[PDB]
Amino acid sequence: MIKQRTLKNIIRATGVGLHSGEKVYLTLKPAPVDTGIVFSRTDLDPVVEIPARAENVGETTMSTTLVKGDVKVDTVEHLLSAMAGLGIDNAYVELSASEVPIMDGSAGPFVFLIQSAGLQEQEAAKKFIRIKREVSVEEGDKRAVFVPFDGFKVSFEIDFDHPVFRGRTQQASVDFSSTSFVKEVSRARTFGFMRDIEYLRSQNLALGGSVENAIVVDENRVLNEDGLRYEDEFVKHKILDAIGDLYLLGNSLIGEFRGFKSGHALNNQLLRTLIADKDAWEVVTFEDARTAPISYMRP
Ligand SMILES: C[C@@](CCc1ccc(-c2ccc(OCCCN3CCOCC3)cc2)cc1)(C(=O)NO)S(C)(=O)=O
Ligand SMILES: [Zn+2]
Repeated sequence: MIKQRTLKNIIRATGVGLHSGEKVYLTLKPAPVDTGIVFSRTDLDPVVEIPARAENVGETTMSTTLVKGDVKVDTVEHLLSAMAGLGIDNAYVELSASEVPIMDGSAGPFVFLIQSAGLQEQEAAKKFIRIKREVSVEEGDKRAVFVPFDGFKVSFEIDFDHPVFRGRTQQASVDFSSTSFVKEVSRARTFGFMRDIEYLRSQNLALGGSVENAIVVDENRVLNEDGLRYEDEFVKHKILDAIGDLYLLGNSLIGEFRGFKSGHALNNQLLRTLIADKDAWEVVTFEDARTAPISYMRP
């Protein structure tokens, strides 16, 4: 059987919010079967809890934001990508401020902190959302699509009209049966344009942004002294973002995602369309891991 997973021990981390620039304390706690991932604002009295589900996404400007009334949890995509990649179904995510810490700009530090603590398999079958029919959303020149596939595969195409992006890999495809999320996706960092820093800052975005937590792109080069971790790091980060955003379904997917210049807004619109079209999906479990089309690393 493919079992549900939680954390073996409590995990603590500190950082700054990419967009707010605020210092934040993060705690990851084990949770019972069928809890899902629940964010908690512990700096508030009373404490506000927000399940990490598509219905709770309130803003998609330059990150995915969870909203409950006037309470927000910003930039959940990188932590959710780490949790999806490691197969964590149930956990409590406590935060001392309105934004998840950016860390090094990738899912790498989250994956390491989680794997250092270890995972705990739970006595319940892990539920998956299996894609039965193609579901596609478009808006202008952007496209996000779910296609049936017996496993989990992500394809992505970006197209930035900038010298640092031309001649560089702008398309990547990753099948999770033959490719490790940890090795090939988790370390891909977020990126931004230095030209836009003053504009973004006037919109309350990228206030904590620097070479320490992002690939900062200048007019003709990457500013980061040590360069890139991957030649295709930019498109690999978009795959990391898609994995995190898709995890807002509340379960792992059995299918294929294809992104064409898409981002947080369109990824959430694709989940809303899928959720609504009940003939395009179903909940499945694998009562025998020996015959399942997917496998997870040892806990
Ligand atoms: C939305 C998205 C990007 C988020 C994002 C947005 C902006 C920046 C960003 C932009 C400029 C910058 O210059 C800092 C200026 C520093 N200067 C340099 C010159 O010296 C003084 C300091 C630092 C950081 C970084 C990341 C994401 O990852 N969401 O998850 S994406 C990849 O999907 O588009
Ligand atoms: Zn990102």
